[PDB]
Amino acid sequence: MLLHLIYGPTCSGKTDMAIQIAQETGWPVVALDRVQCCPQIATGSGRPLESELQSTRRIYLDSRPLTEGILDAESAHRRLIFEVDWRKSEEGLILEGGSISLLNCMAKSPFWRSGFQWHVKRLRLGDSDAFLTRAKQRVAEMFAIREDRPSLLEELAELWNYPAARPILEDIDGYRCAIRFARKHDLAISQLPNIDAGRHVELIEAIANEYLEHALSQERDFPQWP
Repeated sequence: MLLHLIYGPTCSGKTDMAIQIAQETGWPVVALDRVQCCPQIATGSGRPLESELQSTRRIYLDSRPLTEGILDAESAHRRLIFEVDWRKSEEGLILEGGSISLLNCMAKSPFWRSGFQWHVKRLRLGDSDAFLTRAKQRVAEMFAIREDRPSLLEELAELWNYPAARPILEDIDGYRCAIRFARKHDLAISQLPNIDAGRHVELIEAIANEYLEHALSQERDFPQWP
């Protein structure tokens, strides 16, 4: 059984790749991503729309209440193992994502060293400049209003009533920014939605940069693959 593995920084179009290979192939893509295991921040954590899914399968290491904490590294890993393991008689899987801690566990761990073949594919952050162009567009998306999906701001809105959420939202990329930036300009999170079109662009531009930095750490902390 084949592990097509795809990883890299935060906006390298990994997902869409996986969706393609998943389409041509009929495989499920497992998501290598702690944060995205919290469907109450679907959008903000970067889960694709169900319509962007193209009828393929995307599998999450688990699914849990923001307030139960972001799934810690180790479990994700044991979880991974299992999700891969009980499918071992299918043809291949895709494994796709950007969790640093998850890939290092892969790298160090004995499970993965045997039993399968690989088709690893690693994307690298290219120029800063063109990353922010991408990131900006991508955030704009997450800010788009829509019948199917809450937006980034709204996930934060709703979720900002329950107080145990707040130190976790402060910890997760994009959200940190959203808070720090309302606390900057003295609005309440609940209001971020109606941020007139001027301050909109900074707040976009801001996240864009928050990601940029992340990208940048993913870069210096990924492992490279055997």
